[PDB]
Amino acid sequence: EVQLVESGGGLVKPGGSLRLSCAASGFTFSNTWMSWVRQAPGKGLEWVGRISRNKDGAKTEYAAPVRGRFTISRDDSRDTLYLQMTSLKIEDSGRYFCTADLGEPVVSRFFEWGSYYYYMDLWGKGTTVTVSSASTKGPSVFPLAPSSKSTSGGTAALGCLVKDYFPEPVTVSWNSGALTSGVHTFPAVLQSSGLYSLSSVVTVPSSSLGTQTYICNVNHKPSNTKVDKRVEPKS
Amino acid sequence: NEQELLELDKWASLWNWFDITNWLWYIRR
Amino acid sequence: DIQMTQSPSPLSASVGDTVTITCRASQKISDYLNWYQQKPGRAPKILIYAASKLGSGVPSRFSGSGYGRDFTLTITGLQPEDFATYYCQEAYSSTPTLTFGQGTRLDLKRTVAAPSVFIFPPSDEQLKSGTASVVCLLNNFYPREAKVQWKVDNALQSGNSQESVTEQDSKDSTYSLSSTLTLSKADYEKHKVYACEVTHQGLSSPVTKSFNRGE
Repeated sequence: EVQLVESGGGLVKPGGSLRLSCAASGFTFSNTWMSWVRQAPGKGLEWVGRISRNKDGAKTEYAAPVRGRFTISRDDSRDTLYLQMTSLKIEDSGRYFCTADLGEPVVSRFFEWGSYYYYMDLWGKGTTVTVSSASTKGPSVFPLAPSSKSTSGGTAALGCLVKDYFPEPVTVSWNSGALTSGVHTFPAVLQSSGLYSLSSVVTVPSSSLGTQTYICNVNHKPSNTKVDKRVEPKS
Repeated sequence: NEQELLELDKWASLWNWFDITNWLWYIRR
Repeated sequence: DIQMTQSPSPLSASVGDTVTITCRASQKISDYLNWYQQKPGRAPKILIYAASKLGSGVPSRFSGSGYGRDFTLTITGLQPEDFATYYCQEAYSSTPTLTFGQGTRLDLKRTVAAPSVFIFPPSDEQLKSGTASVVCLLNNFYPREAKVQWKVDNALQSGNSQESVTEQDSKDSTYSLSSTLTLSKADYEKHKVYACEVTHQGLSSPVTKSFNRGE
């Protein structure tokens, strides 16, 4: 059908370079303008740069934050768009989308003939880039002990703190998967140190403390480390 | 698509929105 | 350069309700505006271009209007599939900047619920490591809007805490927030009281949950 497939995204150190590529199909790549759009985690969309057809000269126009560092090119021989990123910064991390753009000529008003309406018509799934000096490191799980300052009537709260790990993917369960009601695993947060950190908490009745045994199972496959932490009530 | 367009005719070419704007600009100039 | 402002981040609406999203602009842009959407985990899609023109394949419930500096996106008949974020985009600059809007998420309407405040001190295991983490938990509440301020010995902390929020639960459609205050063991062991002041709607008065380091 009609789609765009980005690739080449991954891990790269600050100051390094990285090359993305997008293959196109279902339309005439050569007669189409192309653009890149990135999205940092938890943030909004941001235009990167665009390129024109070879018939127009392949003029490239970029966004200020990337101007001078990134380069866009195209290869109509294989319906492929490229993004050559050099001198990468931590702030360049995100999901990079490829786009086939369209223009609508201005018509109604004569004195604006020549200008147009530019928009992003077709998007790809995207590919994630991550710029970090961090090295693979397993997490250090810590208790979030329940106490008097963590109980609301007949309901106590407890959890586990999975702190200082890298890269992103880590999974958390409770009692080898037995407990799943009232549990909340918050999204990972990137810390100033370049390492990630999340918290997994669960609500339970205060009458089950000292009887029920709660163990949070942490699995961080990248470092190949598994942990089972038993959280006990603290005063 | 480009391969099937010029498969036979040398003098075949493609037009898009951008050309239109260049014309309305060429007219206005 | 041209900036783009947008409606509050989570605006609440129920199915079959008419919603509007303002997209104030810094500079006059005539009608060089676009509207997009991206579902929670999918690629963005085009909806409205040239401020009013509707993209091919877009349902007719979406409608855009405006000229110059104030723009609007309206979704008359709200349907569950189109619960996503919407961005407006500038396209007026002769030198293309194509600045996007901040975005606007669609929040599922629900009865207002106040949060359950909890606080966990740092474990003696972590203290031995030379770092201290104090976490404050808000659970089962609505709307999303909620502020958390850390106070150490009646001294407001800023810049050394991070927050993490969950999406609406499929069953009760409430949020849950996690605020973590990071601090060195030495700087944590010199102060006594640690407070988590929380301000949220549905709270007659903002609650303050704290604990003494000695107890």
